[PDB]
Amino acid sequence: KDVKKEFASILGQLVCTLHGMFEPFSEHGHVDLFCRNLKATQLKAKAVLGTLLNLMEDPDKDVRVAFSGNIKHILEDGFIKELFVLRMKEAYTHAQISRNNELKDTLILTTGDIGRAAKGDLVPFALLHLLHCLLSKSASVSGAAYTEIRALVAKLQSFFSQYKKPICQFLVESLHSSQMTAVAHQREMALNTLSEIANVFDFPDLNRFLTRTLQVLLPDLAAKASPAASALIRTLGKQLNVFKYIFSHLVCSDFQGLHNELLLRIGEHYQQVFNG
Amino acid sequence: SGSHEAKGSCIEFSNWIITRLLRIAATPSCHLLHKKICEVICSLLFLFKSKSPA
Amino acid sequence: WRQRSNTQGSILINLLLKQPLIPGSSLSLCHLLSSALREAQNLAFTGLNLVARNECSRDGDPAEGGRRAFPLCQLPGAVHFLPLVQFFIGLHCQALSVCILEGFSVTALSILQHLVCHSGAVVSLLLSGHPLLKMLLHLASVLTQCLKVLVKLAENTSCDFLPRFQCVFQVLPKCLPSVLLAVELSLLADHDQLAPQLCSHSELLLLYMYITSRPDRVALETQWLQLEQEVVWLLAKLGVQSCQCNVEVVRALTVMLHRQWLTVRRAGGPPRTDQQRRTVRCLRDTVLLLHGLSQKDLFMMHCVEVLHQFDQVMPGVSMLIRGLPDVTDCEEAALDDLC
Repeated sequence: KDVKKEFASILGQLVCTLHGMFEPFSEHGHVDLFCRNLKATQLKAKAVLGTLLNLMEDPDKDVRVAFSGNIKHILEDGFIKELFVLRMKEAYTHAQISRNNELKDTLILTTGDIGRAAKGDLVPFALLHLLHCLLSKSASVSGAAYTEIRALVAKLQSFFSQYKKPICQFLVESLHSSQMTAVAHQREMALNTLSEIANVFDFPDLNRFLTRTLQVLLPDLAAKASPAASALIRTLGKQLNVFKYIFSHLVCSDFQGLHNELLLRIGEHYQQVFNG
Repeated sequence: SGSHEAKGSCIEFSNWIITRLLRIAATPSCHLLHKKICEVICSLLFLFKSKSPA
Repeated sequence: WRQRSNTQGSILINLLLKQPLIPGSSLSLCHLLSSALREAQNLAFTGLNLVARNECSRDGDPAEGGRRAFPLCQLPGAVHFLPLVQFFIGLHCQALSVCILEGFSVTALSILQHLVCHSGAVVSLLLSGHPLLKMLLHLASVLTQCLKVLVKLAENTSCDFLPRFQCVFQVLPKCLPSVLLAVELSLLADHDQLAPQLCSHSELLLLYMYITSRPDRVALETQWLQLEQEVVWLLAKLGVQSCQCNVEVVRALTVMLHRQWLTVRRAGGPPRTDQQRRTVRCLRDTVLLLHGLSQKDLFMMHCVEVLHQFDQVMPGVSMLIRGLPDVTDCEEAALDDLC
């Protein structure tokens, strides 16, 4: 119906458990509120995050940047996970709609916070944020994403190995962008870029980091590619230079003895893939 | 300015300007004038710094 | 000056005298003095204390021209202290229980630095060779401290004569945390004049790699700023003088740069913390450093390969610089040029 910020201070909780139900710090030199740091005092009863995003929207500005640092502290399943995932997609779209470098920077800061503290579902969202950062013209926002990558290292290449199929999926999103793009020369530039992405990982320049492991991703990527990026990749491969059990596994998703030796999709999907 | 010979000529010009500046600096009594002179001097100092800190 | 100036030097003698003197060393220096010549040196030290009592040394060595800015006091009897220092050079001679003197010797060097403050002439006597100081040049952290005392001596030394002192050190390699403090050399750049050719190298860059390394465990922000100040001194030295190694020093600077401004942005605060204030000064220096890089060139192309990482730190830094008190317009103009 009605210092109100102070009221939030009056019940800020802190310590192991909240005490949500039911003024001077002990350290010397503060005149206000005598010396009373202590404040007089786990009910089951995502919705809040949209309101918090609205607060950032309503001129949060530097305070919104402060909120983003707070959000990393705030970060420290099911519908609740789904609502967060929907919000992350909405935020990336909002940043593109805003077309504002500072808004992009706040998103990049959120991405860096996500990299330090990412749930596996959150990490997929963070990779989407990283793709948005590549979409973003900020560049500095890309650097903030790099800081998140350092948190993932807490070694970008090691984080990519941890990412496994999810790291491959981010490459697949990059491959899909390549398929939309296609020049063959541009694909060759993209292949150099792929070595550069490997350099950011620090796992060399593709090559041993890519190669056969890249080829297993390429099998699955090629079926999606329908030539296009796979055709561009072949042109890039021709610029770069001059047994696909995984492609059989991708199709599933001593005859083929290598496929038999590791038929993980046959060994786990069974069903139609075993029939294939 | 970019030419070394031009830079040497500029330094000599600066010394002549400084001699005029010193007469301005006592200013009879000009407490406001001295502060105004200092702000202009700082920009010139930044330019001298720009060719080299040295 | 006279006696009142003399007391301050005497107090420095007292600090060695004070239990455990200065730095908690057991020796009182007079206690450290406690062979026959060494006993005579101890007698000389008491006489030097007597010289301190007279205050005759103060208001001495009056002309300030050439050496140590405003003139050092005569510190007469500094040489008698120096004879004790020569005795200190004699102690631990076999190495150059075991090396017991080293700790006393470092204390003697710290006393020597106070003595160097005490006499401009005494610094001249060491330059003549003194001879023990030359022996010290011929021969750990205390040694780094001794080099720092030599650096104070260099500030005392007159121009050109100081260049001769730089010539006196046997090797640049011999000159090559506490080592980091020794790096924070810089004094020679401060003693601008001759030795510019010595500053020019053959391939410095390794030191820049060490700055990139942040090897010292403390990794103090002030310590990093001191390394930055040493880099700034190197930048000043380059201007006095008139590459890929410069880019490598830039690469060490960039690793500091990404933290710089972005760390300030994370703080979102005026830099009340002394390290934070030092960072703000460093950010102004970095804008000045960018102007220096622009003056160098070519230089930009070497900068470009690592430039994209530097730029992401730089855009935040440029906003941070306009706000910062430490940041200055001439450094800012280089930042505007980057913009």
